[PDB]
Amino acid sequence: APLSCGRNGGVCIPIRCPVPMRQIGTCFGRPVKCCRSW
Repeated sequence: APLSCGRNGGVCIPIRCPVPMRQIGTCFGRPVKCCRSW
């Protein structure tokens, strides 16, 4: 689905998750991902 990160509750960062933030889901499919500290 588009956007995504709603159920996960995180931000949609493209490319890869920037540390120390950890990935917590995906966004727009596989191009963007969800990233959160907790």
